[PDB]
Amino acid sequence: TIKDVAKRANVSTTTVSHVINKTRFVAEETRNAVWAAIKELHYSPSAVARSMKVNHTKSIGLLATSSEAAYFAEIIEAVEKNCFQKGYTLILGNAWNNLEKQRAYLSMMAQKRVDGLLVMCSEYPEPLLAMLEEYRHIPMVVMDWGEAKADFTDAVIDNAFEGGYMAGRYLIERGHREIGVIPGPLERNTGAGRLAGFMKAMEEAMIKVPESWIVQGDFEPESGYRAMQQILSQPHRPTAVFCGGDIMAMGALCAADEMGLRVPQDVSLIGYDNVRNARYFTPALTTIHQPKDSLGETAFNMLLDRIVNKREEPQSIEVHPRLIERRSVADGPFRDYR
Amino acid sequence: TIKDVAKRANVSTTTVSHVINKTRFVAEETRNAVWAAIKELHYSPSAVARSMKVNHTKSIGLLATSSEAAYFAEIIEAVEKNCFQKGYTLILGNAWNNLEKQRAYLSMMAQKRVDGLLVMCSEYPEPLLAMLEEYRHIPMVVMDWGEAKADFTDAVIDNAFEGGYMAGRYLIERGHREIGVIPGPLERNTGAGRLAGFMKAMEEAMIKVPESWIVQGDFEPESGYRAMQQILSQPHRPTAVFCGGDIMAMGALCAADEMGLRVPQDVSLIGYDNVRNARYFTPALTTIHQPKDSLGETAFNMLLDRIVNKREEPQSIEVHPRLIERRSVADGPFRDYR
DNA sequence: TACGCAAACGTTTGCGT
DNA sequence: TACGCAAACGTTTGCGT
Ligand code: HPA
Ligand code: HPA
Repeated sequence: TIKDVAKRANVSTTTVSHVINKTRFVAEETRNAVWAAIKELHYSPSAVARSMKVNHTKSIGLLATSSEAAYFAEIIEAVEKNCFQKGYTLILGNAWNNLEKQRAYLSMMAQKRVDGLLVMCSEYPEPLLAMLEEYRHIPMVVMDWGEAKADFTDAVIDNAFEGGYMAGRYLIERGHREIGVIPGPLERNTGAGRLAGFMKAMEEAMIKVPESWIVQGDFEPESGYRAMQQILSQPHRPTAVFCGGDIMAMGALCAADEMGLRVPQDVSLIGYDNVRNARYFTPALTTIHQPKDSLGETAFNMLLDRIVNKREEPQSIEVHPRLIERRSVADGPFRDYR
Repeated sequence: TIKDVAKRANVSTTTVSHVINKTRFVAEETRNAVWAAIKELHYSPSAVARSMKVNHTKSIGLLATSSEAAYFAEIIEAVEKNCFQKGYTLILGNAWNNLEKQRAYLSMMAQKRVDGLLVMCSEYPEPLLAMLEEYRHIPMVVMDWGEAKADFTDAVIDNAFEGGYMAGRYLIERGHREIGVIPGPLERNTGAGRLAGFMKAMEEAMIKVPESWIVQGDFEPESGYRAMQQILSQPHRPTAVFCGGDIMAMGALCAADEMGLRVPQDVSLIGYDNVRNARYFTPALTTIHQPKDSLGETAFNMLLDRIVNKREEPQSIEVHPRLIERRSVADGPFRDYR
């Protein structure tokens, strides 16, 4: 079709190309004429053809876990912002923690020749670490590990442990000594990693969480609902609970209410993520905030780097969680004794 | 590179192609050998090259408004599911109701030659209707109008009006006659459209909503918070409020609580959307559910149709809202008198 | 029988003049 | 000075034999 444009304009396609990409000087007249045709002809250059020669699609692939989940969604929306402004196109792919699903998206992606790959799989079994390696050729960063699982990729680390610790600390400093915890999947960083930061502060304080007091969640409200239930549904109950994620917490809130327990007056709750609308949780949720925007921008950036400045060596950038005091936590019985 | 594969296998690339696409019979031996090379060589066919000949990228573009918003997110995740299973690749593009932003994504998309276009712009000014037309050549459906704004596209209609009506009705039948409303942007279907369905039921019941009682929202929790405030913050207040969207409602809940108002005991609240976690709103939110999954699947479908069976004529499919009784609504003063 | 040739898809770009 | 030629990018596919 560039051919048809060149014709209407009575010049070479080479010319046409030059004016379309301002890649060499072109007579005003000439340049106008090209536009002229470009317009009537209603021309849309073909990126596929272009990509064929220039060797880069100017498109990036997001190999995600899921996109509805608030936490996730927020990150994604950030990443997209970044692609858009640096001219990239985003191909969002959700694998739902399915190996087969992952092996697929991974493949479709390579085939569509994505300039780079953004990775958010939540859990990384050897089998997954494996496939990922088979693509070391395509530039990629994983945005959700705690340490650097591998050498063939970039990594942004969230400091999910110091997050866990921050949370426990607060509760402790608040007068609490009978605390429960509903963590997320231990096969995930935000899961095991947050739990352990929390657990260290406890040990540090000689606090011992009864096993009847720690209940796995899956980051979904329902899991929170069930955990809280189980927790307050026992003879002896804690005065405070640390909830691995905001959405689950939101679920933990509803159950207390349903059992007629007042929060923070009956149980104090601290969550984690500081999701876009935790402030409007009822009560306004006190939580650890995870910089998600920076998590995205910073991920897009290492990638762009690797891409544009052809970087070869892996790299890793830390990011930092920070406590956000809201209204779901009250003083514990030991406040005054410290 | 297919060339390098053909070589390792000592056969023509044509052969290689045939076995890669099972497009004509190939000797077992032969076929194995090809795979053999395909493997050591570590071959990934190029979709871009392929697309160059076959004329279709097997990729679809989602020209959305934003993706963090629950409502939105849910729809999107559905659409992606559908693309994935019918082999399509999703390019998610957020225009934030920005014309310039839209003119851009639209263009990048055409250029990347997307097989079809999914449209979710929220608001459609003539200027937007205009650009969209310039692309009548690319198959597309808009998933968010109430009626069929144009002839060059497919349309799935949500019946947002009968939704509005359902909501009012309930409130009426519940004993309520002093109702307030916090609608969403009137420049959107889910906004004006839901409001009017609501307003008709009122008129039908000879109920008159005082203007001091209707406050615009923007679908975001904060806007809900402010509206509720303004509403209950007056001398005379309603006993029930219809909230244009769940997330705003969630915001409307927090403010009542903050003003020490009990819900549903002091004010009853009915929302709209039936978002994934309204059940865990505190109280479990009574709302009108919008089939979002079907909204997506049904959108992907008309498109695929247009695509594959080269359909030319516009088409439109209705979908239906339905009331979900939860715990945020209580009997009104007139229940018994009916 | 089972396969190979060569043109074509829509652009970019090294040389020329 | 300001532009045009022709090869090349990686596959698909109509004909042949
Ligand atoms: O893996 C996760 N899923 C959902 N929400 C989350 N918040 C932190 N980690 C997660
Ligand atoms: O335009 C909208 N935005 C956000 N949530 C919504 N729910 C219905 N319509 C909308």
